[PDB]
Formats: sequence, structure tokens, C-alpha cells
Amino acid sequence: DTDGNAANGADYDNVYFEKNGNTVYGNVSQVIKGSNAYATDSTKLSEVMA
Amino acid sequence: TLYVQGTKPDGTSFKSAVLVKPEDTLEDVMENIGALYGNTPNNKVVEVSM
Amino acid sequence: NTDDNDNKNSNDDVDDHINASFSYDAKTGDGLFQINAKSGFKVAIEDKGT
Amino acid sequence: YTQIQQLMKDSQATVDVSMDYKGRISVTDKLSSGTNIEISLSDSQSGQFP
Amino acid sequence: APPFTTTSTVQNGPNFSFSANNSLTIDEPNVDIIKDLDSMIDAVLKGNMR
Repeated sequence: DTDGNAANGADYDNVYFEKNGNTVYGNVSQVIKGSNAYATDSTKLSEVMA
Repeated sequence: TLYVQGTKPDGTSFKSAVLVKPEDTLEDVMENIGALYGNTPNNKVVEVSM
Repeated sequence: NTDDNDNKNSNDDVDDHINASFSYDAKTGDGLFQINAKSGFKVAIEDKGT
Repeated sequence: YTQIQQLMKDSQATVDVSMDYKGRISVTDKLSSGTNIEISLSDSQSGQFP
Repeated sequence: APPFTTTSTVQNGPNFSFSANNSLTIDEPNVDIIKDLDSMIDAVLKGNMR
């Protein structure tokens, strides 16, 4: 979990990111409203915000 | 530990020294190899095969 | 730099990666113009009627 | 603002971040397999319920 | 020099070389023709796919 404790099933929004040999990745895929597509660095945030 | 001399596609030279854990699969190495080259996932410089 | 790439980090811009330079003389009569795109950068320019 | 600009220059000069191929988060280190980056982040309305 | 952490350590600047016990390659722009074929027939002799 986000502390480092066990991420039980109810630890939905409570976990770290996911590591690889040389790299890490956060696992939730952020999607613009309706688009089913994905944002860029130079993309403003409101397009996704819940 | 692993010790290295390398010279880059432009031609500039570089040495390297890095640790190796016993259970390094080649994939684990082939994950570092990108960083070791500067062959970052963001910018390829070489393509490898075994 | 222009940073219409929406950065406030205008290092991602045309000027960072290419630059231009003009020249003309004041006591002999010579004139020249030059441009410079840095490594990793190719450039091309297109017209609207100019 | 410029003295912040250098801090980012360090980031650019040191590490690799990306908004990955399908809007997840992917991040790479310029040098390492073993590199000590770990993140946990929370939202104002993360967790609690009525 | 040490340590040689997996956060790989590097040095740069070896400037020239004359003759070395070095890497291996089969591809290039230029050619040696007859001897190359003779070298390749050697591969037939050795049966060298590798």
C-alpha cells in the first residue's frame, strides 16, 4: 500500500507504482473524457479530471 | 561486478563499472543495457539480439 | 524561444535547437547570411504566399 | 524563475519521465537498474466515505 | 572506481587507439572482395554459421 503496508483488495487507491529493471511505471491509464485516448505533457488537466 | 570500455556511435569513448546480482537473467541485463548504452526507451540508439 | 509548445520551459523550442545569423560589412562592402541547426535537429520551412 | 530553471535542468540532465504510450506513467533512469525512486501520492478525496 | 553500484558508474575520454583486442562485426560500407570470399569459404570449412 502507499505506506508500504499490504495492499488488500480494499486498498484500491492505496498502492505504490510498479518497477522494472531500469524503469518504473504508474499503472492507471489516464484517459481524456470521452476520448478513450491519452494526454500529453503539454495537455491541460481538465480533460481528464473527474 | 562488471567492468566496461565502450565507444559511442558518434565516437566518444566511455568506461563503465557496475554491480551484478547472481540471479540476473539476460532480460534483467537487457533492461539495464538500454541505460548503459544511453539507449533510453525515450530515444533508441541501437537494436540488439541474442 | 517561443514556447507555444506550452512549457514555460522554452528549452524545447526552435531557438534552443536551431539559430540564424546575418552579416554585412561596413568598410569593404561584403554581405552574407547563415543559419545553424544543432545536432539531433533537421529543419524545413514552408510558405503562405511569401 | 531562472534558479528554478536550473533545478529542472538537473532533472533533464539526470532522469527521464514520460506520459507513456497509453496514458499510464512510465519513468526511466539514465544510468541504472537499481535506482531508489519510489512514489505514493494521494488525492483530497482519496479514501474516506460517508 | 568503487563503488560500482547498479546505479552504473562511468568514465569517459579515452581519446585514440591503434590496435586492440576488440569487438566483432559483419557489416560495413567498404569491401575486401576476394579475401572476404576466401574468409567466407573458411566459414564453409569451419561450417561457421557463427
